Amino acid sequence: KIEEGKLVIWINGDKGYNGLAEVGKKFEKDTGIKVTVEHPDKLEEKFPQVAATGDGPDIIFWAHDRFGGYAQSGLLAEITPAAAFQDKLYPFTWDAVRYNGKLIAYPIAVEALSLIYNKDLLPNPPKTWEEIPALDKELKAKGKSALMFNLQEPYFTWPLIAADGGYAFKYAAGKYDIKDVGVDNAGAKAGLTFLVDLIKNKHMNADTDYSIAEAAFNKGETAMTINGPWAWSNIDTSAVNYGVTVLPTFKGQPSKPFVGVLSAGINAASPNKELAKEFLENYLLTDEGLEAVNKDKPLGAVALKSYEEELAKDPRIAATMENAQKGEIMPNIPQMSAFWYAVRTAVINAASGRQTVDAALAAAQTNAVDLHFIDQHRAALIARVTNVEWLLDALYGKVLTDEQYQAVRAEPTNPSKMRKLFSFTPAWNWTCKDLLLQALRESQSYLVEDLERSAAALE
Ligand SMILES: OC[C@H]1O[C@H](O[C@H]2[C@H](O)[C@@H](O)[C@@H](O[C@H]3[C@H](O)[C@@H](O)[C@@H](O)O[C@@H]3CO)O[C@@H]2CO)[C@H](O)[C@@H](O)[C@@H]1O
Repeated sequence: KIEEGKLVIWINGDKGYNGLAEVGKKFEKDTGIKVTVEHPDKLEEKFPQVAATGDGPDIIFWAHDRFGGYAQSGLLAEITPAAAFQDKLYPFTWDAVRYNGKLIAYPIAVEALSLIYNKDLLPNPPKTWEEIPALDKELKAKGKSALMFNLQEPYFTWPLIAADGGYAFKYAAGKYDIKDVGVDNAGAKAGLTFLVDLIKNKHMNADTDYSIAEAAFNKGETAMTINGPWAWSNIDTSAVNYGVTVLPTFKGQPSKPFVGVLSAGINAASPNKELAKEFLENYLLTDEGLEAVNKDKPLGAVALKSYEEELAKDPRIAATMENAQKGEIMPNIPQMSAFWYAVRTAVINAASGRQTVDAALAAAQTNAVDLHFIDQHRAALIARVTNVEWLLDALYGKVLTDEQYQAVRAEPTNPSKMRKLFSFTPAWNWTCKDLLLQALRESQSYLVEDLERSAAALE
């Protein structure tokens, strides 16, 4: 369904998709080829479902951590840049898009979280995490708060979890050891325990998400946030005089954010592989194309040597790279998505007091290499489950409360009912998710078996 002779691109909604569209309207202005830029919700979860059916985009943009799983699933075309083009990008970015010795995507830009602070509220940002509670007590007297950031995505809390010793998968003897997971060790527990103590002492709210924290910082209600380069654009538009600096230390050790390399992969099922090769090598990864995107939403430290040189003088980019050097490059192994789902649940349940830090991380450690059926097939289940009330009755009193049950029933359509149902699942642990799978098996076995079958077809 990917029609030949055009280019469809998926990029995340927080990136500069209008800047990328400008690169595509010039590509169309030169070669006659139309390119459409799209930013669907959960594109990175849907791509494995739509690529295998000959749909989805020609080019998918995401951070490199998802790409090893796509490559293992046969969903990405091997990219064959010349040795002369490879020299235009830094070698460590090519390493991030290398899976089994082969290049599976084009590196675009290096991303790391930084501490972003309001210089009018906070001329001297805290050097340590341990200072933040006293800061917040001082700024609550003025009607403000110290810090707000997204607690719903584990990416934003990971720098604190890794500071004192948490890690994802240990790199040993040239490869990531998936039997050596570090999310429930003492250092991980110490970091998450500090986060929980911030919530307990009313220095943070467990409900804070991306838009709440962005709105709070950009309206001058909070003195700091934690975010990446893509967010700077909306702060420039605000009236906030902001700085970008090193993340606070924790127990005297740097916060260790996971470093992402924004990357562009080519659908293995695309009949436009060489039109995507030419758009990526000759129109995006130029100084002109990267500036069209970076001027929409900043990219961070771009992988193209010639343009990075120009932008490296930005103190915001210098701070991004200081944080990046204290952190670690994300693995790209297929187990990363299961790892992220496991840590999302642990962080959300610890923050809300539904689990202790110890229990939440112990559960995450056990599940870090196994991707659950309903997480893998969320979008297809929303679209294709037909008897929602039967699932609701099977979950009532085990996994669904009456307040949750009523919220789902109040939704008008089956996809919107399932959407609402799935909005509760980040807090469910493995056995709760198993209950939904067993209910689906009893009422719609053909659907489960269909999804299982197509997943195995990728191996
Ligand atoms: O929490 C569930 C979530 O886990 C996985 O998402 C992770 C991304 O794979 C990972 O790249 C990182 O995402 C951040 C991007 O790197 C960055 O460009 C920017 O957009 O912020 C993103 C975080 O919001 O971290 C997330 C985990 O937080 C998995 O791929 C998702 O499908 C899954 O929903």
